[PDB]
Amino acid sequence: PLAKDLLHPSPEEEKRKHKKKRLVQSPNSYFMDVKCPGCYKITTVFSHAQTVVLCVGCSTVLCQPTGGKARLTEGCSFRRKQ
Amino acid sequence: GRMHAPGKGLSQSALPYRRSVPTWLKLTSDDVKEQIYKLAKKGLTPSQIGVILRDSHGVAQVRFVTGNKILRILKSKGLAPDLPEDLYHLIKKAVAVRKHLERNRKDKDAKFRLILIESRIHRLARYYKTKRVLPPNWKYESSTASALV
Amino acid sequence: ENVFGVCHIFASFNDTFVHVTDLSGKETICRVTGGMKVKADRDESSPYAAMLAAQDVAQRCKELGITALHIKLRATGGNRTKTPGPGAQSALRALARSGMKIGRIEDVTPIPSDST
Amino acid sequence: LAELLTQQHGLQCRATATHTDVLKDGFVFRIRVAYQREPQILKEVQSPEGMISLRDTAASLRLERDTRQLPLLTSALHGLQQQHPAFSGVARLAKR
Amino acid sequence: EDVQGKNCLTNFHGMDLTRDKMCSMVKKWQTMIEAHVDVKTTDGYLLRLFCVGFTKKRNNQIRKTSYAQHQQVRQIRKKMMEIMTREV
Amino acid sequence: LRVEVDTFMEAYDQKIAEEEAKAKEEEGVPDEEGWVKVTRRGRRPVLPRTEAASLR
Amino acid sequence: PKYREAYLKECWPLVQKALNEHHVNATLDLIEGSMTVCTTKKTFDPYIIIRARDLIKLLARSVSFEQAVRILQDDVACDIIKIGSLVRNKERFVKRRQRLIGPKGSTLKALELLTNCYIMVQGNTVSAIGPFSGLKEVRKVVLDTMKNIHPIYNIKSLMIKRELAKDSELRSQSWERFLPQF
RNA sequence: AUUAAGAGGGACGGCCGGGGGCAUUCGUAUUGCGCCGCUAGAGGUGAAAUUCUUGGACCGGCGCAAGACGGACCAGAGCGAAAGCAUUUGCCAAGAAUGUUUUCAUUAAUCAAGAACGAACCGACCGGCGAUGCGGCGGCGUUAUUCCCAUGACCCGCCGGGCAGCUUCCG
Ligand SMILES: [Mg+2]
Ligand SMILES: [Mg+2]
Ligand SMILES: [Mg+2]
Ligand SMILES: [Mg+2]
Ligand SMILES: [Mg+2]
Ligand SMILES: [Mg+2]
Ligand SMILES: [Zn+2]
Repeated sequence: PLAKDLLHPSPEEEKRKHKKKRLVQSPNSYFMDVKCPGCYKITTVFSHAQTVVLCVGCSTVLCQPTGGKARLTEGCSFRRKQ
Repeated sequence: GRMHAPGKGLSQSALPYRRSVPTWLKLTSDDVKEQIYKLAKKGLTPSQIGVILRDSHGVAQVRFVTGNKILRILKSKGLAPDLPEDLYHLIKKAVAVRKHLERNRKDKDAKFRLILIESRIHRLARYYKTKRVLPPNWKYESSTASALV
Repeated sequence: ENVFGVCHIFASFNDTFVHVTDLSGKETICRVTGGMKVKADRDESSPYAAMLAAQDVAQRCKELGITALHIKLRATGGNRTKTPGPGAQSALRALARSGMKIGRIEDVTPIPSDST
Repeated sequence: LAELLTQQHGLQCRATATHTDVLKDGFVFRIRVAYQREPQILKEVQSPEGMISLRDTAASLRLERDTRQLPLLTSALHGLQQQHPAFSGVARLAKR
Repeated sequence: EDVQGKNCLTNFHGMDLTRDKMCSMVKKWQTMIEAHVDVKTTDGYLLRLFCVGFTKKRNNQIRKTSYAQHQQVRQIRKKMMEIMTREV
Repeated sequence: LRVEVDTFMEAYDQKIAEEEAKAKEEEGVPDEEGWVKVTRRGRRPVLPRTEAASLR
Repeated sequence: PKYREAYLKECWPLVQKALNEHHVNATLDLIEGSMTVCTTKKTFDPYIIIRARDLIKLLARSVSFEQAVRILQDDVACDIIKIGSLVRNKERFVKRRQRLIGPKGSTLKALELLTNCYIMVQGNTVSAIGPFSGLKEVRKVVLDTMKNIHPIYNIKSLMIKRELAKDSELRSQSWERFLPQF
């Protein structure tokens, strides 16, 4: 087999492995800022959301829960956080 | 290593190394607690309360922000559930299967599935008795189970 | 133009039937089997017996003005064989020898879908 | 449609932006070509707040009547005359 | 239906597809979906129609099997019933 | 009539083509302040901004 | 089938030559994976297309070209027997199919000599070509093996039927006693 | 007491399957019956013989009824603890895997006894390569398109858990 150093894996190796099989566990989900159309208030939404997200100001449906990542509505703008 | 399934699943949550709250989080420890109280007053399970906070308010972990677990916070305010959540959900499943099984005499599979659910109920009941959550006289009866939940 | 008919040729290993009806197949014109021509049970399905059966029917259609035939070749079907009998070829050939015009040929052997 | 009709069957056809008039056997017919999703397109109303909705419109209602509702009744009443031959006389006398 | 003095006047009674053509379409590495509907015409005629379809392999496809899942088959079947119903 | 129909159709199509060509350049490509615009032209299906879909 | 596409491609020039003698056209459609036979106006024999239909069916069943075109002669007929539906169990079907061919193909060859018919076992079908009396015997014996009666009984039965044939006497008299009994 | 196990239990999300139960429905074949047309035979064999026929057998047409069965599509594919599971639609309950920065916090494994169900070379021996079935992630391009219903088909890379092959390594 190809030689791999367990102490210093390359960045592309550890990004490819399963989240539980890395040296240290690290989730692949994240939080994002979404700006709905109609009113430009900013809402924080989890990427793998399981519930419909409604704007606090205008009560517009932002995202729909799916099997994996939540699907956003058309016309929205999203920013990865951190 | 599922108890009643030969396959071994690996799908689960993996917590990050960091235990510190994010800088963007504009909610305080006190503010989150009243959101928990309002969701509980609506009639939501603590597992479901954590889901709502994660999805909309950006609360990745309630324990990291407030310093206490969700169930411990609810007990302090007095919003303590009558029965443990996992036990209550398991008893709820048994009643629904039993109710269906009365109208379908020939359903052998539902009979077999009923045994497995009752086996988990008995095992969990003994463990909770050891932890003194339940009084040492609580028993699970098929007729009583409907009144229990 | 041509006056058309429908010719049913059942070709079993035991016997050969040639049967001619109208276009709808409900009115019978002429029907001769292999047993009518040969006075022996061995040769009822023989090709020679079928040739005599075809010749008798073919001349009968002539006096009625029938000039062309449609052909339905059929075997015993069912659980048994789906191969046309020996009488199928000679009776088919003899029909063309008499001058009968040949239209379309089609196999109407009953083919089961679910085995018994 | 008018160009092909006069070439293949030698019929007098006049092309208009909304219809085609065809003369056959002494009768004059007016042919209208319709598109299925056109009433849906007429119902598109983008709102100022930023949402595109579907609302009924007088123009949208009119096109649905001439191309969908009107042919149905004409076909429905035509079949009724077959069972009752006296329907035609009563209706025409009623209009008169 | 009626006879008018040496002129048998007929009407449509039914329709069917030939055996050889029917056998030829049914191939081995594809899925076949079938449906049937009972629809009454405007003039009172009641009909039963049968429809059959086969999945198509794409030009650039490399996978040898072109198979449709169960829900896609039912969705295909549901559209087939609605179209035949509406067109009669 | 044919010339005007052709001319209106001749004028119409580049505007559709110009919008498509402009959209394909703008797909992805986050701008300043890091906003990314959700479009139908990506590979992930997205919820349409329609009243009917919102009620569903 | 797909595995038959390769063989048919090189032997297609030959079969079109064979059919052109009787003025019947054939086409090997590669995309659809089908073989099609159709008559023409030059053809004068109506029955040859029925024989032409049989030829393409045998080739689809992996029958060799030399044996396949042999049925074009009037004296030879053909019969394809489907045996897959007989047994639900696949393991039983494989075992009884192997019993039919026998050790080294002896039982298959012994049946082939007695019947004077060419028999080939491929997949869930057995293809037989030869005289009409022969094809009747093959269907009786081959179907019988799937019914869990050993082939050696019918093969030995055919041999005893053969020896009585040479005997001119007692032809009218029944052979029930002479036939072997369990 | 702390953490939240590539230990386990539960909830949540969209899917998936000849898994099970209740109704519902269609399809040929075969058999029997009713009527019409025609007239000496039909069936079976190696050859015959039992049988059916002028009160019409067999064959050709139309319709009705009954009992089974569910081809081709159908694959070393899928599902179920095993035995086992194949037309359509509606209903009831259950489940695997995947996704999860959700929840509880050791609640676990193997097992005589006991209980439910039950046709008719060798060893947890690290790995690799191709396909294949389901779920998810990312992508240059084609192909359709969404009133409702619906958001896919194909190609490429990657992650898991399965059904199996070809190979190696260790005891
Ligand atoms: Mg899970
Ligand atoms: Mg864990
Ligand atoms: Mg679930
Ligand atoms: Mg389902
Ligand atoms: Mg299902
Ligand atoms: Mg996939
Ligand atoms: Zn808003």
